[PDB]
Amino acid sequence: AIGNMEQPHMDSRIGWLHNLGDQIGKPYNSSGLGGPSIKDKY
Repeated sequence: AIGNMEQPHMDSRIGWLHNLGDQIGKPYNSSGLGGPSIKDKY
């Protein structure tokens, strides 16, 4: 009967870089800055 597997319980979550990718969007790796309006204004 498993249940307390070696999961991120008392270790860490990490993967932050593996989260922002979906939050913003990585269709073909094109930076991930916060300012679409600007980047488009110039």
